[PDB]
Amino acid sequence: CKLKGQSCRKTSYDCCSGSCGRSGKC
Repeated sequence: CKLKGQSCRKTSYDCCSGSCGRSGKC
C-alpha cells in the first residue's frame, strides 16, 4: 500500500491508512 502524501486517486484510498483525495495524493 501507499503512505500519507503518496500520489493516488481520490476514490482509490490505495494508501495503507486510506486517505487519497488530497488533490491526487494520499
